[PDB]
Amino acid sequence: HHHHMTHALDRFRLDGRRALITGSGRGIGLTLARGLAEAGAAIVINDRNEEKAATLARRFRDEGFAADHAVFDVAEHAQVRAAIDEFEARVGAIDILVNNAGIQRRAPLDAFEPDDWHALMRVNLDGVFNVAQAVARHMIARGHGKIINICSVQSELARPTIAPYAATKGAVRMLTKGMCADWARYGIQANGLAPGYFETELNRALVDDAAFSDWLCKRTPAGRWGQVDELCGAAIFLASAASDFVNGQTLFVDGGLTSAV
Amino acid sequence: HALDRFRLDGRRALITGSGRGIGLTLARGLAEAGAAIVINDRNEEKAATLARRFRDEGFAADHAVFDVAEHAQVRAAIDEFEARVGAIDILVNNAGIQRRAPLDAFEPDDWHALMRVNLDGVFNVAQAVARHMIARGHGKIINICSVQSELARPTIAPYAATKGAVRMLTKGMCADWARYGIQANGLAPGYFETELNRALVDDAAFSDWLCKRTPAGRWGQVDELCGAAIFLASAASDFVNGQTLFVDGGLTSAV
Amino acid sequence: MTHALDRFRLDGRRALITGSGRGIGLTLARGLAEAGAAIVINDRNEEKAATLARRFRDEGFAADHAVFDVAEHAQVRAAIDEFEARVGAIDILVNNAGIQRRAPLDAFEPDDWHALMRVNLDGVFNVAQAVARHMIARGHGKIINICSVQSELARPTIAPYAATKGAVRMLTKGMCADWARYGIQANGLAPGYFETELNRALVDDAAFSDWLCKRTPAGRWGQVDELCGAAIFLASAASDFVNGQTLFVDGGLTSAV
Amino acid sequence: HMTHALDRFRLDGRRALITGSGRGIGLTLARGLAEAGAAIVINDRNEEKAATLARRFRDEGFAADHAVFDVAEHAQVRAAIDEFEARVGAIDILVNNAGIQRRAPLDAFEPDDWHALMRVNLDGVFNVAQAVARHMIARGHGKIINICSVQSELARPTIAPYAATKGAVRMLTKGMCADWARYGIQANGLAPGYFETELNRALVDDAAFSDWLCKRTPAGRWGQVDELCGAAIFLASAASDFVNGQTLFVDGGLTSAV
Ligand SMILES: NC(=O)c1ccc[n+]([C@@H]2O[C@H](COP(=O)([O-])OP(=O)(O)OC[C@H]3O[C@@H](n4cnc5c(N)ncnc54)[C@H](OP(=O)(O)O)[C@@H]3O)[C@@H](O)[C@H]2O)c1
Ligand SMILES: NC(=O)c1ccc[n+]([C@@H]2O[C@H](COP(=O)([O-])OP(=O)(O)OC[C@H]3O[C@@H](n4cnc5c(N)ncnc54)[C@H](OP(=O)(O)O)[C@@H]3O)[C@@H](O)[C@H]2O)c1
Ligand SMILES: NC(=O)c1ccc[n+]([C@@H]2O[C@H](COP(=O)([O-])OP(=O)(O)OC[C@H]3O[C@@H](n4cnc5c(N)ncnc54)[C@H](OP(=O)(O)O)[C@@H]3O)[C@@H](O)[C@H]2O)c1
Ligand SMILES: NC(=O)c1ccc[n+]([C@@H]2O[C@H](COP(=O)([O-])OP(=O)(O)OC[C@H]3O[C@@H](n4cnc5c(N)ncnc54)[C@H](OP(=O)(O)O)[C@@H]3O)[C@@H](O)[C@H]2O)c1
Repeated sequence: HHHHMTHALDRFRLDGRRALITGSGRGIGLTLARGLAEAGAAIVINDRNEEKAATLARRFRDEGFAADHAVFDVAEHAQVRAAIDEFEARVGAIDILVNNAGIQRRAPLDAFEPDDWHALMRVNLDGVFNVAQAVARHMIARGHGKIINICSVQSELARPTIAPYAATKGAVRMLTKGMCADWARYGIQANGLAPGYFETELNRALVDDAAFSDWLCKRTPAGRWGQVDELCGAAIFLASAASDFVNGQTLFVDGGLTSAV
Repeated sequence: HALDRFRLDGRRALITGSGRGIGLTLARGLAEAGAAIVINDRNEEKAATLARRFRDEGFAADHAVFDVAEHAQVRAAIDEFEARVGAIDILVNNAGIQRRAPLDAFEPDDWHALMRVNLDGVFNVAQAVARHMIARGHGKIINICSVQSELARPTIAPYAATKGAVRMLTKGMCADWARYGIQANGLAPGYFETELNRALVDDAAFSDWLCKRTPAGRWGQVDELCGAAIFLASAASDFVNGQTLFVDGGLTSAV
Repeated sequence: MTHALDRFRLDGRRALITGSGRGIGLTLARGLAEAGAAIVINDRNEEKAATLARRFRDEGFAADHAVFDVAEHAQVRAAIDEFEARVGAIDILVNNAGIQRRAPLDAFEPDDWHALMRVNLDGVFNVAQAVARHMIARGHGKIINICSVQSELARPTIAPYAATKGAVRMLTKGMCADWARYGIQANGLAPGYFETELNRALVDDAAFSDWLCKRTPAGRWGQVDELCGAAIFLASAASDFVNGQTLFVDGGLTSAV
Repeated sequence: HMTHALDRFRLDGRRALITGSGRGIGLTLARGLAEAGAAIVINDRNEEKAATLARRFRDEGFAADHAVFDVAEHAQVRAAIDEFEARVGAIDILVNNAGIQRRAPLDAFEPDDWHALMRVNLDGVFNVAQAVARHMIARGHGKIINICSVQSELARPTIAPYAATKGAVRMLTKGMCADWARYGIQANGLAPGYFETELNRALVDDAAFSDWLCKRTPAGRWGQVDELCGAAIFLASAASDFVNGQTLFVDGGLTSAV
């Protein structure tokens, strides 16, 4: 007689949406690209290397996903705009942007090399502006879009030797609020996704350091490293209609680290 | 099967103060995601009849009667429910009240009433349920916060104190209970048309101010809170702990 | 040519410090008196408060006392109104009285929950409301609410205390929202870790101290005199455009993982 | 008593460098710090402006010198700081004040304006803090005060890139604390609300903005620049020796309220 229905849960589906993930040739970006595709999105692989991005997109199509690619260095403003505009003209609309590309360089701030400072600013901060601006012109024209900026625990709490990275991630957290202030009126939700400590290549030296890992497990209420699949749920949520009234916020996925001494 | 990340099959959610308002909306949303739900009201006939209407709509639904402000009464009702109906795996601490006046004019009875419902009540129900969640080694606790967990508005300083308290109490639940497989998080709504906010909805000047103050340019609609609640109740948020997620159309991110 | 520095002087101002019979409150009372304030010692014990005020006077300070339990709303209001009329205006309020009770939240006794709420949260409301009525009417006043690291970051076994201190941090913003228009600056002062009787169990535990020193960028416990500068600043004209804020004095603890 | 209490805040025997102190908040803070007893160093990109101001402070009875550099030029800053330390002496207090503002909706924002903001407001803080901190760390004491903004916390339309720079500076401040508190450095932020300087000329001249601001601010008014001196002296003095990694907002209540 009765029929159980699922309206509030169905709003998590991404069917009919296209997501571009910057730096999705490997790492968290590739993990999130697959998670968003599984949730129904067409995806766009981004890498600086054309052959790599095109081949990865083809492997997604072999698995039945809708996938394409867009080649650019996020730090190159004009190059990014040309690639985004060409993709919109030839392929179609980008409805979700995940600003994932990023790098890490560790040293005490008094010894930090200026070239390392500059490289971090170009990728982690200039890059987020370059791709968001280029995509947002098209989202504004359509009156809807999602922008998800990958942040960090260092958007809130500092650690020794990574002061420049923390500067870039505090910048992205505020740039996210600024995207909301300028674009919420056009139906765009711009939010931050801040992972805690995840076992990945960016952090391999930390994972392999027994002293650091012992400290991290005591420091984190959850008592462990995160694993990258644990970010997919948050990314899907922020990309979906289920979060249409979430805007300007940064969601920390860190096992409780930022909530505790 | 990507939606499976967010499904609540086999879990039961209790929503305090779910006879009307946001609590009723969240109960429906969690049930649609697959949870069995528990209606809470201080009036047994109202709670039980609402649960019956959920069951008529194909949802698994029961009820539990208590005033969240009464510590021993809550514990007795939660323990009785756990023994007679079954495990509560998700707790939404939603019951709350509002009383507005400049702080220099605030009546101590109103101060006390806000503290009892919005702050004691979160402790009373969370402690009673968490004893059982700890024994099972898993649970979700979602505490309903507010914009006033972060930004103050004139005439609601005592409410803001309760919602700042609940935001920190949420971090404290994580600190004590993450080791037992419990994730405790806050969900802070912006502005929604419920009876809590009747005076604001009916004030054209306030509504005009709110639409300019909110980047999204409008009031929220209560169903826009279900996604965040389902996320924080599901395995999709198992590595989210001690956080408060604001669902406010951008209000707290902007001047 | 010292204008900007004379903005820290408190001459001509009177400061009430709740719970100033011992601990941080007594330290802050002395610090404010040294900066020129007349001070009011508060304790629940009439003889203790009277003795402390007399000894401050013996050292050349202007001091009086006002006896009340911060948790008792009517008793606080009566004592504040009586003092305002008999002795004179209170221009600075330091809401310092507070308690701590530690236990895992699932075992927390409701009597201990209630005690923490009554002192740490009701108490701040009770004294702030009573004093602010007078300050608002005069058009000037400073309210300084003593917060904690637990206004922002939790620690196991002190979730109820954290609730009270998160409440006080937001109540501070609400005081600003209602009262800044009347010339009141209401701000929070959040100490990090200090060796008072509040924290005796922590001071006495070398493993806790080892954790704290490694957790704190400054690498040490604070010393209670290191709180006086912040209190004088927030009590003085030097902070007339600071409002609704909570200043953490914690050696960097809350800024770091 | 009074000597003991004011002693907390006195800056006698200390030297403060204020970047971009040719005008605006930086010049006001330079005067406030000198009034509290500090020897001061005026910084401007133009030698004749910095030299003239430093002489004017000396004519008024203050100890004052000048150091010319563009905060955005890493190697130039390093050479200028090291030369000042070698020839004149220790810099004990650094106020990273130099900054600019460029306003446009983000989708129309010019890359040249984005880059200008990053170079001054973010690179510049790194460039001068690194150069000075090397000396402070070696001595085992120092104060760094980074000028932030309401936009270190709350966004406003048309200034998203500036907000990015000020969120960056707020976190960089925490990073300075994490790396250098162990060496006796206190690094903190001072975030002004709204003040009538040339930075904000377009806002002062916009009656609708001013109307909005006075309603938005619990204090109900613009700040006056002298209201920032107290916070700067506090963060430069012994009174703040256990304050580290924090950003103090001086904004009349703005960031605390809806
Ligand atoms: N625990 C964590 O790992 C963690 C925690 C918090 C935040 N995050 C953030 O998560 C994001 C992804 O990090 P990850 O851990 O996946 O690091 P990763 O394994 O090192 O991957 C970084 C990705 O960014 C790409 N990339 C770098 N510079 C680029 C540029 N100029 N243009 C285009 N793509 C570029 C890389 O491509 P190439 O192969 O060409 O190098 C790679 O695909 C970053 O923003 C990082 O800050 C990570
Ligand atoms: N825009 C918004 O509405 C908004 C924004 C931010 C936060 N919130 C929060 O959302 C929650 C729900 O509020 P609402 O807007 O839905 O308000 P509402 O329509 O007034 O509903 C409040 C609910 O709580 C119940 N309740 C009150 N005191 C209770 C007690 N002692 N024991 C048990 N139940 C009790 C009420 O039951 P009765 O029918 O018996 O009165 C009612 O079901 C509250 O925590 C509120 O602070 C709301
Ligand atoms: N590291 C720290 O010590 C630390 C850190 C952060 C925040 N704090 C805060 O700093 C404040 C002072 O704490 P403390 O460290 O100085 O603690 P303490 O040594 O235990 O002193 C607490 C003071 O409050 C008084 N008090 C307690 N309940 C009272 C009541 N009902 N009415 C009036 N006075 C009452 C006590 O008087 P009796 O002698 O009658 O008990 C005593 O003078 C508290 O708000 C505390 O939360 C302390
Ligand atoms: N309400 C406010 O005014 C307000 C609010 C919040 C934060 N702030 C911050 O306060 C600081 C001072 O701003 P303000 O209001 O005083 O602005 P202002 O009147 O425009 O002054 C800015 C100062 O920085 C200097 N400067 C700019 N770029 C420089 C560079 N590359 N190298 C060296 N000096 C440089 C300027 O020198 P020139 O004379 O050569 O241009 C000028 O002396 C900035 O960091 C600003 O973001 C201001």
